[PDB]
Amino acid sequence: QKQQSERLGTEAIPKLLRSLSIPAMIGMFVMALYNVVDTIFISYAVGIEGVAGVTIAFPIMMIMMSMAGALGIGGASVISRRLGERRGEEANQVFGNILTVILVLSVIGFISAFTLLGPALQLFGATSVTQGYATDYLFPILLGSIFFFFAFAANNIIRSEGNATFAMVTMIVPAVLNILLDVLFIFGLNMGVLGASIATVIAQASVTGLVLRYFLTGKSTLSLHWSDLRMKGSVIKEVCLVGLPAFVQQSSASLMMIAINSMLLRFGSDFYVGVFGLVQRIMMFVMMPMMGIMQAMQPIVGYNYGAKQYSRLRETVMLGFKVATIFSIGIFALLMLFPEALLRVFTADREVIQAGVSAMHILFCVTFLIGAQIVAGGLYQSLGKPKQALILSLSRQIIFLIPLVLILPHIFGLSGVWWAFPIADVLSFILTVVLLYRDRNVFFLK
Ligand SMILES: COc1ccc(CCN(C)CCC[C@@](C#N)(c2ccc(OC)c(OC)c2)C(C)C)cc1OC
Repeated sequence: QKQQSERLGTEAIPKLLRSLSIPAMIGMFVMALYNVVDTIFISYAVGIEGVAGVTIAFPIMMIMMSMAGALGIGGASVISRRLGERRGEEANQVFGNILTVILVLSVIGFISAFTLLGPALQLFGATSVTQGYATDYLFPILLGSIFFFFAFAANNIIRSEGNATFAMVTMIVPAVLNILLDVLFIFGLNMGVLGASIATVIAQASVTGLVLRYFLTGKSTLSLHWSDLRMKGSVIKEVCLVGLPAFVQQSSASLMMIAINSMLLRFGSDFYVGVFGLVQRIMMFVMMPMMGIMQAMQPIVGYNYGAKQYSRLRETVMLGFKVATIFSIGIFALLMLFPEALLRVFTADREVIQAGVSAMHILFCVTFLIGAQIVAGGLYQSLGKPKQALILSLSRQIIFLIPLVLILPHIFGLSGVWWAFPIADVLSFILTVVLLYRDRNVFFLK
C-alpha cells in the first residue's frame, strides 16, 4: 500500500492507450534516427570495415541488454500486477531488488570486458581490420555496462508504472546527445568507432543521472525507496520468472543472428554485413508502430489485472488487437507496393531489384498476421504467467524456424530462405490463435 502518485490509475481507457502508446512511438522512433544518423557517420570517418565491426559487435550488446530486459520486464509485469492488485509496497521492494541483480551484472560485463571480449569477438568472422573495430566498439560499452542496463531497466519500469512521457525523455535525450556527441568525437575529433562508443556511453551516463531524479528527487509516479529498501528478494525468483521468456526472445534472435552474420563473413567479408545492418532498422523501424502500441498495454493490462476492472481490460485486449491489426495490414501493403523505392536505397543491378525484391515480395505476405502474433505476447507477459509466452516464443523464434530453414537448405534452395519464413510465422500465428481460445479470459468479451 502506497500513494498512487498520478499513476493515471483512473480508468480513462482507450485514450489511456492513445496517450500511452505515442510516447513509445515517439522516443522509439527518435533513437532509431540516432542509429541512422550515427551510422551514416561510421560510414565516413571510417568505411564499411567498421560498419561491420559494429554489426558483428552488435549481438554481444544484445546478450547483455537481453538479460537486463527480462529484468526490466520482470519488474514491469510484477509492478503492474502489484498495483491495481494494489500491493503498492511490494512494488517499492521489487524495483530495487532488481537494481541488485542489475548492479551485480553491471560488474559481470565490466569484468567480461577485461575478459571474454576478444575471445568471443574473434570467434567467427575475424577480418583483421574489422576485428579491431568491433573490439574498439565493444571495449567501452562494457566499462561502460552499468549506465547501459540501469537505463533500459528504468525505461522499462517507468513504463511499468506509467511515465511514458518521461520515457520519451529517457529516450529523446541520449538520442539528441548522442548525435551531437558523435559529431563531437567521430567527425569532430578523429576518435572514430573507438570514440562513437565513448560517445554512446557518455550518453548512458547523462541519462542515469536523470533517472535517479525521477526515482529519488520528488520521486515521482510511485513507490521508490533508497537506503536499505532492497536487498535480495525471494522475488528475484519472481522476476526471472517473468523475464524468462523475455530474454529468450532476444537470445533467440540474437544467438541465431551471430550465426547469419558470421556465416555472412565467410562469403561477403564486409560488403554484405552493412546490408544486414541496413535491412534491419527498416524491419525494426517500421516495426515500431506495432512495438509502440504494444508498450502501451505493457502496464495498462497491468493495473486492471491486479484485482481491478477485468471488465475494462478485455476492452484493452480487444482494442490492443483491433488497432495492431490495422497496422498489420498497413505495414504489409506499404511493405509490398513500396518495396521498390526502398530497394532504391539498394539501387544496384537490375537483378538486385529482381530476386532482390523477389524475397522482399511474398516473403512478407505474413506481416498482416503479425499484428496479433505479437500482441498476444504482452498479454502473457504483463499478465506475469509467461509460461505460455515461453511456450509461444520458442515456437516463432526457433522450433519452427530453424527446423524449416534446415528442412529447406537440405537442398531446396534460396527458397529455403523464402518458404522458411512466410510459412513459419503462419504456424506461430495459428498457434497464437489457439493460445487465446486457450484462455477465454484475456478476451472474455467477443
Ligand atoms: C539506434 O542505433 C543503435 C543504438 C544503440 C545500439 C546499441 C545496441 N544495444 C544492445 C542497445 C539495446 C538494443 C535495443 C534496440 N534496438 C533493443 C532492446 C530490446 C529489444 O527487444 C524488443 C529490441 O528489439 C530487438 C531492441 C534498444 C533497447 C536500444 C545499436 C544501434 O544501432 C546499431
